[PDB]
Amino acid sequence: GFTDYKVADITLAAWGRRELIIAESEMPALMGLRRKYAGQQPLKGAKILGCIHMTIQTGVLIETLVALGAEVRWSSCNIFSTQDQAAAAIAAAGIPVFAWKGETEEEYEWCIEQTILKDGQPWDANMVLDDGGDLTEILHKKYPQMLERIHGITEETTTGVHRLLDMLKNGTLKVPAINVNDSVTKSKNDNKYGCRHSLNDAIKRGTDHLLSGKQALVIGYGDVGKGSSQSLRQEGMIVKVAEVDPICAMQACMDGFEVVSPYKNGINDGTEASIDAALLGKIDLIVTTTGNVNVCDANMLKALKKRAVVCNIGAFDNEIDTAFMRKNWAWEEVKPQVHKIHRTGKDGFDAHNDDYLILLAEGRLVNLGNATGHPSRIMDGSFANQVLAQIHLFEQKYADLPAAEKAKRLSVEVLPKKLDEEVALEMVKGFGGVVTQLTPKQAEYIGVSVEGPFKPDTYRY
Amino acid sequence: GFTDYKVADITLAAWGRRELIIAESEMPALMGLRRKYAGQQPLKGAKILGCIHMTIQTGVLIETLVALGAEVRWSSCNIFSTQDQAAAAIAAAGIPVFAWKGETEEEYEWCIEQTILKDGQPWDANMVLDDGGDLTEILHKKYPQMLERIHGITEETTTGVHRLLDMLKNGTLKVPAINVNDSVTKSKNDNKYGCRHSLNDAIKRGTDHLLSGKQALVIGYGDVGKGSSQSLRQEGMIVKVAEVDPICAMQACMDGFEVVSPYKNGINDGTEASIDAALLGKIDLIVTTTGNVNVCDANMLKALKKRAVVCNIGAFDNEIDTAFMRKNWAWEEVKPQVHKIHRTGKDGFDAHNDDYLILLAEGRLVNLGNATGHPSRIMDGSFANQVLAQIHLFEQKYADLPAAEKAKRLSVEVLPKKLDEEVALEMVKGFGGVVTQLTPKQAEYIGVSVEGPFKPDTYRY
Amino acid sequence: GFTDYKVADITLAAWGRRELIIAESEMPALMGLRRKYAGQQPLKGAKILGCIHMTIQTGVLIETLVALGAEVRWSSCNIFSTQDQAAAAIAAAGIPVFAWKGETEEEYEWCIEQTILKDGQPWDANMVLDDGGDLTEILHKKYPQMLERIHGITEETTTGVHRLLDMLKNGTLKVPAINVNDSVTKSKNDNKYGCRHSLNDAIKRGTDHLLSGKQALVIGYGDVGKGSSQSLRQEGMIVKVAEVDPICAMQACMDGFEVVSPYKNGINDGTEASIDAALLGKIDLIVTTTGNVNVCDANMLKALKKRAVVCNIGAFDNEIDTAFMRKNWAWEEVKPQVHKIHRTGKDGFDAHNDDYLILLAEGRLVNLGNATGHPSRIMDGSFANQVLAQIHLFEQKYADLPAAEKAKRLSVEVLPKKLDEEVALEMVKGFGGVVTQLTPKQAEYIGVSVEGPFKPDTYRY
Amino acid sequence: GFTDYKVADITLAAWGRRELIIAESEMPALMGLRRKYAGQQPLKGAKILGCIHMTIQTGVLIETLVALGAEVRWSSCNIFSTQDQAAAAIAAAGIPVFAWKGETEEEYEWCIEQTILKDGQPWDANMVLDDGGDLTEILHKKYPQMLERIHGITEETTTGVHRLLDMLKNGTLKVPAINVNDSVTKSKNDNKYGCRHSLNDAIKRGTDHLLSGKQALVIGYGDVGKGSSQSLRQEGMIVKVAEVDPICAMQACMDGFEVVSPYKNGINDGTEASIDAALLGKIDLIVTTTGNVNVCDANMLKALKKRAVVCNIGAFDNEIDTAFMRKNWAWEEVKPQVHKIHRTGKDGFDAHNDDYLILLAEGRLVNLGNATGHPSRIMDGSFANQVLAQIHLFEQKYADLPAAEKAKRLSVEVLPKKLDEEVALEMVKGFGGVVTQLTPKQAEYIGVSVEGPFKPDTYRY
Ligand SMILES: NC(=O)c1ccc[n+]([C@@H]2O[C@H](COP(=O)([O-])OP(=O)(O)OC[C@H]3O[C@@H](n4cnc5c(N)ncnc54)[C@H](O)[C@@H]3O)[C@@H](O)[C@H]2O)c1
Ligand SMILES: NC(=O)c1ccc[n+]([C@@H]2O[C@H](COP(=O)([O-])OP(=O)(O)OC[C@H]3O[C@@H](n4cnc5c(N)ncnc54)[C@H](O)[C@@H]3O)[C@@H](O)[C@H]2O)c1
Ligand SMILES: NC(=O)c1ccc[n+]([C@@H]2O[C@H](COP(=O)([O-])OP(=O)(O)OC[C@H]3O[C@@H](n4cnc5c(N)ncnc54)[C@H](O)[C@@H]3O)[C@@H](O)[C@H]2O)c1
Ligand SMILES: NC(=O)c1ccc[n+]([C@@H]2O[C@H](COP(=O)([O-])OP(=O)(O)OC[C@H]3O[C@@H](n4cnc5c(N)ncnc54)[C@H](O)[C@@H]3O)[C@@H](O)[C@H]2O)c1
Ligand SMILES: Nc1ncnc2c1ncn2[C@@H]1O[C@H](CO)[C@@H](O)[C@H]1O
Ligand SMILES: [Cl-]
Ligand SMILES: [Cl-]
Ligand SMILES: [Cl-]
Ligand SMILES: [Cl-]
Ligand SMILES: [K+]
Ligand SMILES: [K+]
Ligand SMILES: [K+]
Ligand SMILES: [K+]
Ligand SMILES: [K+]
Repeated sequence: GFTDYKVADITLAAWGRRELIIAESEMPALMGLRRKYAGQQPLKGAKILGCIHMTIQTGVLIETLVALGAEVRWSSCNIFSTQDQAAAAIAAAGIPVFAWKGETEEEYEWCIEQTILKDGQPWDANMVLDDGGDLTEILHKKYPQMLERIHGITEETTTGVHRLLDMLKNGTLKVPAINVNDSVTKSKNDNKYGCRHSLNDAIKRGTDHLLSGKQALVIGYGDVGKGSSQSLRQEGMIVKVAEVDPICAMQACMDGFEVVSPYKNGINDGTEASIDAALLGKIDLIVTTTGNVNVCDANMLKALKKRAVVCNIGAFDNEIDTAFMRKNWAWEEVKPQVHKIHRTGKDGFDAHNDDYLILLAEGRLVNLGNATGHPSRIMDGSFANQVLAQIHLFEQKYADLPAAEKAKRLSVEVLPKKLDEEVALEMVKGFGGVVTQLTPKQAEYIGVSVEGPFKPDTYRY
Repeated sequence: GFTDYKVADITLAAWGRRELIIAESEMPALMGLRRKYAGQQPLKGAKILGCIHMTIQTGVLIETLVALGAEVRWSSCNIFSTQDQAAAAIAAAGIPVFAWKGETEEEYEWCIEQTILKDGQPWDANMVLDDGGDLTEILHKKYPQMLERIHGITEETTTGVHRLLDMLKNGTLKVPAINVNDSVTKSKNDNKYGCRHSLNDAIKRGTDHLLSGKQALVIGYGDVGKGSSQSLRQEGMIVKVAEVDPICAMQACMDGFEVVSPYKNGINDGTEASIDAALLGKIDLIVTTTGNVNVCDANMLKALKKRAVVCNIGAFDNEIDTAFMRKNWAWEEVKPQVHKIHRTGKDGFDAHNDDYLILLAEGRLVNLGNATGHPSRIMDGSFANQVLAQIHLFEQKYADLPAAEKAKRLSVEVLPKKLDEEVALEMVKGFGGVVTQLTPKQAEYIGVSVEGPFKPDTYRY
Repeated sequence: GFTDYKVADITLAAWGRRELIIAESEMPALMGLRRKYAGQQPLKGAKILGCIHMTIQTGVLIETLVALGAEVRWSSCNIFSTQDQAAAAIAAAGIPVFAWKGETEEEYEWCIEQTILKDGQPWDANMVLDDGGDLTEILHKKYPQMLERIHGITEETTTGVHRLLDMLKNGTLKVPAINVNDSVTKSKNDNKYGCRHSLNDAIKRGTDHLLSGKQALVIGYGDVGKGSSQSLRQEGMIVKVAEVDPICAMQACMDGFEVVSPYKNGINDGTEASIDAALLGKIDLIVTTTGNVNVCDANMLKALKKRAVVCNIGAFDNEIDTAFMRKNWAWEEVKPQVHKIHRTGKDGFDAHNDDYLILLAEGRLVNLGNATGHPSRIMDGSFANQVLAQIHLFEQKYADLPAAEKAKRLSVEVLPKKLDEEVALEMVKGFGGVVTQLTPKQAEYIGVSVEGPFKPDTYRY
Repeated sequence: GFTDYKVADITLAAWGRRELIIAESEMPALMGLRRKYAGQQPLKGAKILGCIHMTIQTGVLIETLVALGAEVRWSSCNIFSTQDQAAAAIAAAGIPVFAWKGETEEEYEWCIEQTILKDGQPWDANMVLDDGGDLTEILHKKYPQMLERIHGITEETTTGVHRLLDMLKNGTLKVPAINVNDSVTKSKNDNKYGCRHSLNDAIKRGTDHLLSGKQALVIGYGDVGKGSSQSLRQEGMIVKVAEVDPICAMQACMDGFEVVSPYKNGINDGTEASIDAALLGKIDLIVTTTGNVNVCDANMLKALKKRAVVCNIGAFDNEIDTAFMRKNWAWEEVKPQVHKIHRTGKDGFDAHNDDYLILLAEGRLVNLGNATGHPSRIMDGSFANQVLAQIHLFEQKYADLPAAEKAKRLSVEVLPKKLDEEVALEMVKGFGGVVTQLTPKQAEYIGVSVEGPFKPDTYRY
């Protein structure tokens, strides 16, 4: 028997497999790569450490990497994001996976360690697929010898890419990386439209609250903030937006949102006097989207309207000051990943107290913690990029290069625009969309190939 | 007195001045530059040849350049885009302007020549401000000795920038340029939200048609196609989108549009048989947004539903095959810039014929031809960038540089992100928006200065 | 050889006729009635006094009544709503019309009198078609003997119907009326979707203001307030709604609007202290939609943000306290139907004053005053109802009935639902819509005829 | 030792009670009635048979009836609509409830019988609260002696009201009813906005499909069809609408939808040749909203695009021909209330077959079957009307009237507009909305009391 896994319930595997078969039909770009490359086995010999939300969508990614010849050892990059039926289906296929919904922090770290170690010794990994950079950091700090044999890292998300660029600037990055996030078929698909789909989904599953007619404050208006604001406005919320970037704030104004600060004149002096108590006393829902720290701070939480919902769809659990809430206020679990936080004091609560907030997913990614994250047809884009990135770095064989050649290739790069366009075309055909083919006269006129690429690398879409 | 101008009717000046005084109140970024720089006169000695739509918005731009010390000589860059009251108010302020709504092509060329020549001889021009590149082209082909003493070109629009980059690639560009278009406070403000405002405006003014419930086809989904599609969808049109760029097409799908081609399978076979007659036979409105040639071709025009409206909001009138319609079909003027084009033949029409198309602005930019183009508060972004670009190139004094130093500076560049952010901030304050200030701990965490810039140059917004 | 008219400029007739031929193609319900009834001449001997906005749409209505055998004498029901090309085309067809854009109030009354009198004596009128009730009131108060020969009144608008119902309650109504307004193909087409089309249109034509990102207050959330709110929100305005009717307020909340009052706690105590100065100080645009009096009162006008736009789209100009502004503040005409109202005093203003409001159409219906009112394809529904109402009351011949039979028929009634459905079907076919036919089994199951009507008279749609 | 109940799992009671305490804070109109009437106990002696979806919202309704003095015996009106935690919390409070999610049809009927009988014998019921009419029908057919002592029926839904009106027409209705559905704070709140909230919710929970960019067909455009169409369009679906009522079809056109029929020219001739195969071959999602029979028929199911989702949000499961699919096609359960229906035959299926449909909730109400139905703050309106209707009929004491007095009161009536307005006001205050108070002069001008009602009974909102 296969035993090299740890999942909540292996008996969920048949359900997981039914959902994987549906997901394949929703992921034409990823299934296109399976069909194109299966014969050629471009990841034969690849041994991939994977750390990304163990969802049905990640299951189709894993089985694509395996279909192209890879071996993998997998964990989730978040304690609440695993779909237990997806983890079970992957374990039942004989793939090492260590993931369940509702891990402790200690279990989270143990699951990553179970991917790194096989039978008590470092696995002979030669590739990394990461979401958020925790596995990347553990390899660099705790297993630096393993990075001598690793050809590359493919990084999913905005925050993970920031961490790679910090290592590259400091000369501590040991292997090259592909920034998957900044493909247009990732950043301007997943980060925006994924949150559009999944933020209102997660709030409805957690609370079943009406959103129409209520007041929201979205902190941030990057790709996640844009999609989150639309998720709420399209339901009929009155959405206000906070930003530190005046260009993003300009976009929020033109998109029909009022731009406000939680702080008087936008200045946080650290005192309660700097809080716009009148603004926050009218807010029914706060959503953090920044990838920054303490953007929904203790003084903001004290000033929020009674019975406001608080949630985070960006970075870790520290966009909201959940540590302040754990120390000072009394938590009542409604159901998993839904807590009433009683502002009456730190110990006991009255079941009928009216002065509480509702926190979703303990301040962790709400779309994955309270629903199922982005849908298959959106993750198709992200995960087709991940597969292309794995193929590219594995074929370059960085770990085998002489030192002089390594020095030239030690970088954090995006995939070429031609590949971003090829992913997009498969996504468009999935919708039954028909792209026009330029005439040679038209291609000459605008200075492009009929085949593309269609835009210069400066183009922002 | 002052006679160095040609406008439709100088008696419109008082009306134009009333509208300029309103427009100043809608343009805080541009009036902020007036207030900041008036004392230091950074354009003292600047002699600007201007060629851009002679609107009220352009009037505030002209008067800002003059307030900062510049002398100008102005023309419109389109035969239909002048607002006669704007042209009159500028002439009445003693500024040379040669512009009226409804120029012939011969008059258009004569107006540009009247900016270039003062009293029959080259003007001592030392700067160019252009929209679409026609003035730039005339100087390069016909007045090369004038370009010897010109420090730079500031170019407004996507098509004009493409023409500059073609000259730079061929080594024929004689002076450096700033690509004003690709400021985020231009491309992702004017090109998108301006067309959102002004496309449905122009269609209503020209036709007074109900848009709700009718079928539109928007050709292109770049910045202008995105804003145009929203202009129509927000009115309740059923909008279909055509694209050659699969990434733009993916955006159109995720934005909730069906992506279609006028050609079967997207392929033009050179014949009528390749036209999707069933699709085009249901379309009430076609809008071209591409900057490309013949994207609404003769065979598409033959297949359109009876009484369909045809218009173009890209920079030039060759997106639609209007030459085909001039040669083959009978034009009936409804009113200025609105023609019924009778598909019954060239030599006369029945006044009650049902088989016609309605063409707006004879296929020229419809927002400016049938309405007033973008609103002041949007043009504020574009024109604040134009003023900063004029200051930057004028201060660099390229014409005065020795040959070896010119070679290092001969480029087509965008303004630095810090300036794009400073324009955006004044636009946000104009809406009463309040940007948040990062704390020192937050700025250190995300790796930015508290003052900005907030994003790397790769960021796409 | 026709002089029985007064219009601004008869030379506009050819332009008017071109626009009437376009409008016929946009009005299938009205042109369906022309085709169906032309043979029967059901209005042969009808002599209709008409008083409704002299637009292109009203032109097609007039020519339908004439095609079915009627003679008419026509005036506009508003001093600013005439389209001079429409009035000219009607005069040029030999129809008596007394209407021009920009009448004085004295000219307005003179125009209605020229319809009532032919060659200095009362016309032998036998039908009335009214919008707002002014002609109805003049006949009752000043020409009661003419009402002895009149078979009925067909009334277009909410306020005119209210005036009829007041006469009927008081026993002063002399002839029966049809309430055209309350057909679903009028009230829930024209009043709502017409204002959706034409409010943003009129504001853009008058001011060319950007609406996106700015704050609006819509007073009222009936059919006009619902359409007006959507006109603004779809442009990206942040819309707040005021209401006195809690059911309409509930709809505004669920539609995604914040419901506010100009008055603290919704109580107007007549003092400045009762004004919510903080709310009105943030408003860029106020729109009145109520059909009520003084809903934008002197204290609200004093408190509005500098440079706010003020307009009314309800039937009469006393929704806004324009009398207060005429007595106290200095009016600056920007252009026709656009005034800056300087809150600095009565007897002069600084041309560069910042403390003004912008009033559109001097507080009269803004959609008709600053644009062209509702589009042809919407007015098709209203005007097909008007024609059916004229045919129905003319055929009943009330004036010829004995007193006992008159008493049974003296009422204000709506058209039967079957006729409302027949108008709707022609409107749907105009969009290329395909209505499904019930099977006999389905019709039996839901208890309707396959031909309709499909809904009980209580149904609200 | 209370045992007079049957629920899935009594240990879910604590979770249900936490959700009821949250729901109370979202239901101000219902909690307002508790506060107002608790002292007076207007339902003291009331013995209510309730048959409505056993949700958290129904829990707050039940506990309001009990707080006002009623005893109840409860069942669900649908096999899949119970929330097991709500049923457990009501059982744990000592209230007889017979309800669980996933009843068989035999269990459904047994649950209704357990409300009717206490200890084997008719309960001393004197009131009925019904949703859909099944309990009403069972009492009329099987328990006529019980209806002798019943004062009235309060009926929730459109289909149930139709069944009452059919009994009233036939003289078979034994007790008077209130049509709760046709309160504006029910029909134009619940039926529309509830489905707006809950349709996309249920589709996401069942399938996790992306909706953006996909094609939907909504059958019907009444209140449910309007809310359903918005649920999908706001997610970015391309929505087409089918209707038999041309007035509802006109609304769909003006709302920006294409109106289509499954049948060529809208004629179902019963043959496959009448199916618009090209239309149905492009549809990803069909939603039935009609309250009619066989509106998504066998020939339509055969023609649908592979892997289309099929669901019903009308009251009963015969809108879709699920009988045809049970007889002809192989059902694969994905998870509860989600089936793949393999069009390859009845016998088995290939696990990787591509030719299937996805049916949600076995064709039963999808919002309640696959999600939690409408949110608390919407059901507040419906259920405040239910409580007022119960109070009204209970106070009238119809069963105690002599035969001659019964004959005068045997009707199906709506609540008076004043009560509809009082429910709306509490709903508006729940959003923080501020209704304006008319001045005496304004109230006199529009002919209403300052307290309301504000509209005539003919008003359609
Ligand atoms: N939950 C998911 O499914 C999902 C999807 C994509 C990415 N992410 C995560 O979302 C986060 C944001 O990613 P993104 O792609 O939108 O990044 P981004 O850089 O596009 O946007 C972040 C925005 O936050 C703003 N911001 C920073 N500090 C702020 C503050 N104090 N107040 C207000 N605004 C502030 C920045 O100006 C910026 O515009 C990251 O942590 C990323 O990894 C999550
Ligand atoms: N009217 C105005 O006020 C206004 C404002 C800004 C720019 N412009 C002009 O509008 C044009 C477009 O500018 P932009 O900034 O949107 O450029 P862009 O590069 O952002 O977009 C143009 C798009 O057209 C698409 N396209 C090209 N050929 C096509 C074809 N045959 N079929 C369909 N799609 C096709 C391209 O793929 C691209 O996405 C330019 O000519 C620009 O100068 C006009
Ligand atoms: N083309 C046009 O401009 C056009 C079109 C149709 C109707 N009308 C006119 O528009 C007006 C409104 O018509 P409607 O059909 O919407 O009527 P309606 O009865 O549907 O709505 C009017 C609304 O005003 C609200 N209201 C009244 N007094 C108020 C106050 N003090 N503050 C806030 N709200 C208040 C009422 O509660 C009501 O809901 C009428 O005068 C009608 O004749 C104009
Ligand atoms: N799921 C829920 O939570 C919920 C909510 C309220 C009502 N309901 C139920 O939804 C159903 C509809 O209710 P409603 O209030 O919208 O009713 P309605 O009368 O407002 O609308 C039903 C519509 O269906 C149309 N229709 C009938 N036959 C048709 C056909 N063959 N093709 C196309 N359209 C057709 C009718 O013309 C009508 O406009 C009822 O069964 C009602 O009880 C369910
Ligand atoms: N109101 C206006 N005034 C001047 N330029 C305009 C206006 N509206 C649009 N444009 C410009 O026209 C250019 C196309 O020629 C666009 O790049 C845009 O910046
Ligand atoms: Cl070619
Ligand atoms: Cl390129
Ligand atoms: Cl005159
Ligand atoms: Cl003419
Ligand atoms: K998912
Ligand atoms: K303009
Ligand atoms: K004066
Ligand atoms: K019009
Ligand atoms: K619910």
